[PDB]
Amino acid sequence: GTFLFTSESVGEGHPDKICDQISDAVLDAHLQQDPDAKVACETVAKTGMILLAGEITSRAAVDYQKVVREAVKHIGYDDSSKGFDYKTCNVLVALEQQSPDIAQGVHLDRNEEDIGAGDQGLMFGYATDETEECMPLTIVLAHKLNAKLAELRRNGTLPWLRPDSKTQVTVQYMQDRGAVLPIRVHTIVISVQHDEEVCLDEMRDALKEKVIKAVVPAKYLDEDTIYHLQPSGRFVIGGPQGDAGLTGRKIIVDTYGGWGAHGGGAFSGKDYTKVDRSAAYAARWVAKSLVKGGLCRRVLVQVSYAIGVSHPLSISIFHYGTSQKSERELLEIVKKNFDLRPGVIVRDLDLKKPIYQRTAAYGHFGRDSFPWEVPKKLKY
Amino acid sequence: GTFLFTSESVGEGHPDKICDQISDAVLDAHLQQDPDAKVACETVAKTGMILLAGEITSRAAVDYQKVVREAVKHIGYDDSSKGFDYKTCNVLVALEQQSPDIAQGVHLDRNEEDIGAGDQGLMFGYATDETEECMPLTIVLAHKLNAKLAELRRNGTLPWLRPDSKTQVTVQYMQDRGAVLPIRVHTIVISVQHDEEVCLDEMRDALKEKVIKAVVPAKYLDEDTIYHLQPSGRFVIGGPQGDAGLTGRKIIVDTYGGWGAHGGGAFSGKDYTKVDRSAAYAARWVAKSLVKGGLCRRVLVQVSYAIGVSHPLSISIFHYGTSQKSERELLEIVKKNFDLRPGVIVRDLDLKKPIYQRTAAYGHFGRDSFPWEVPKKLKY
Ligand SMILES: C[S@@+](CC[C@H](N)C(=O)[O-])C[C@H]1O[C@@H](n2cnc3c(N)ncnc32)[C@H](O)[C@@H]1O
Ligand SMILES: C[S@@+](CC[C@H](N)C(=O)[O-])C[C@H]1O[C@@H](n2cnc3c(N)ncnc32)[C@H](O)[C@@H]1O
Ligand SMILES: [Cl-]
Ligand SMILES: [Cl-]
Repeated sequence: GTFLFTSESVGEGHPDKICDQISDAVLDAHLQQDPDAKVACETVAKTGMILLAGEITSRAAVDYQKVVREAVKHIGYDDSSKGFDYKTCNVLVALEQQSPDIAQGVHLDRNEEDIGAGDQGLMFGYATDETEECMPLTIVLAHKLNAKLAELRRNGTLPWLRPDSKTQVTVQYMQDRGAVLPIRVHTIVISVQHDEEVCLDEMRDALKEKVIKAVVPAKYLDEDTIYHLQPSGRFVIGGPQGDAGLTGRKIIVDTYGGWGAHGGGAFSGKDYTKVDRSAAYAARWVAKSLVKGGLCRRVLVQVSYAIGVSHPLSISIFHYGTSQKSERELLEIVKKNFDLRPGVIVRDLDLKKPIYQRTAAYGHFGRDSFPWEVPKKLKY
Repeated sequence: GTFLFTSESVGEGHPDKICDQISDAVLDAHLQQDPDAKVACETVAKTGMILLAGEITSRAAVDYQKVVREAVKHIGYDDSSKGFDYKTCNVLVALEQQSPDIAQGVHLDRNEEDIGAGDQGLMFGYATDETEECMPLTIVLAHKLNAKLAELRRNGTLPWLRPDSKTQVTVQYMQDRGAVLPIRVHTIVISVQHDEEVCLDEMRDALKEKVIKAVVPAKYLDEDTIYHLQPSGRFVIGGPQGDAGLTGRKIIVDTYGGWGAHGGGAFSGKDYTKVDRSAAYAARWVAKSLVKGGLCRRVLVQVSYAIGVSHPLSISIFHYGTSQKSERELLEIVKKNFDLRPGVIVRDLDLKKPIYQRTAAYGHFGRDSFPWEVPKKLKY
């Protein structure tokens, strides 16, 4: 009854994550001035370049040079020796207004509660009782390993660290009536950009002793655990110089680490009318509410939309056999307790608030008691 | 025991799909001259612009202007009246060599069969016996609706059509011992870019009669089926002008439509050493081999890698209760029958062949008897 499952995470200076953070820094800058900004900001990163491309209609006056550079500064790319520098990189802007054809079909002359979805699409929410925060252990540990690297970089403990990192955790689980129970950590991968002077043995020792042991409970680590620490052997070139980044290329890191499902849409750079984000957040909220409400131990929620139509086209509940109630009964409870129109979600989840840059690293879920993480008390 | 499930697809001129196709046109151009090209080509599209960004180390001499423009021509963007023109758009190139640090850790001085994975990551394969091609009906129908639009555009039947389209299909299913049985089509969405002159009623009538009825069997359509046809009301602005495109932003359209799972990696623009593509193709091959071999009716396969390491770190089989054999037994059969090192996958699936542009619209799976669609005869 045992099986393996693997999830990954990346650090704040991973080039795709740089892009997500910049896209959300732009979104937040707009929302600070215009809560109703329509934002669809993609970011592209390569050696020496941040490009913004997309569509924004907003009353805000935003200094893109400043917003981009401050985001890169925060991440830690502040010198040519690190491969990227906020002070001296190129910032290029290819931003136009939102298509009038989209605007007229989605939101113009519509009551806010009755605004249409900003696009078609499908979205999933997921929750699992295997951790208190209702997230898969695999991805929680992977995120925490990247956070630990950033912490030890920023506090000067391991000053050879640079911002670009990736981690991956394989856990052995036991099946438990549709729920899953972590047993042990089978394999850990860590790759992190480093300075030219530190040797592989120093890095591997530090990664085990100061990173892994500081994050992963000893009860999960044993003589059989496999460690792949700096497995490429050399990672001096990194950030956008090593690998191009784009917004919305870490959508599984952003969500459930391979568990559950994904509808394909990216989160970062998008205001609440883009259901790719708002409906995914609401679907997480539903899933977590079902688990915290004691209705099931593990659950997947699907919703879908048509552009210009407010109400979801479909809603589906999959409980993995972890409830006494049927999936049909759970769906009825969901429909009686939630209104998944985007113009209602915005109110319930406070989605005009400029907190989005905070969501753009270390996963959008399972952290910091954002509104979608505070379960709804269900009536049934 | 019934439930809904929704999947989407997009057309060849959807701006994200333009990027995928261009990325794979670049890959194919390199492979035609250098079968061992190392390619990581991202494409970005916005009004008047195709940008190539990424990393290529190759002996080929490739004319990027020509390759990009020919790809856009094929898609159908050939006039300013359509919002984009291959003849007159900007093509910008920000391509550098592959990082030497990656090269040394992955492939330099390694026996081909023993080359390391080109990155860490996780990948899934999926197969379902609900269709002959072992794909979810929801996504098969969604793809076919986009293909029909392109067909009627190109044959001049509906000459108001333009290349940018999206479709979405919701099917009502019955549960069947872990397998799924389609019952009916619950909802169809179609949005397609159109000329300034055609009216909404003409379009909606044509979309129902000449597109939907030509694709979806009548047995699935009934008086209750919901149709959202041009639901935005107006879609004259389209292509990159309406919405920025990026490579690797349609990864669920490329795969299983929300069914199964995804590890996050994009396919297009990448050579075989990038396990995001090759291992996902191999995992599809495994899944389809299990179903076609009669070992299960529906199955999800996970694999994962570390950069620089040839053998997978983990392999997992989830059969939804659709086999008499345990998941442990199926995993043993998989391990005895498949070698998922990237330097073996390349041989089994012929992954140096320049066929990738053909994969970059209408899904990578369930079509055209590519090597990963031809099941392996299993010994057990
Ligand atoms: C391995 S690169 C993807 C492949 C790459 N585009 C190429 O040209 O081969 C993907 C990510 O891995 C990490 N990476 C970059 N250089 C690396 C290195 N030398 N060793 C390990 N990981 C590296 C960075 O986080 C980067 O964004
Ligand atoms: C709706 S746009 C995404 C949101 C957009 N970035 C914005 O600024 O609001 C996503 C996709 O929908 C399609 N689309 C573009 N304009 C549309 C329109 N007027 N009506 C329906 N779909 C449209 C195109 O396929 C496009 O790539
Ligand atoms: Cl990556
Ligand atoms: Cl889209």
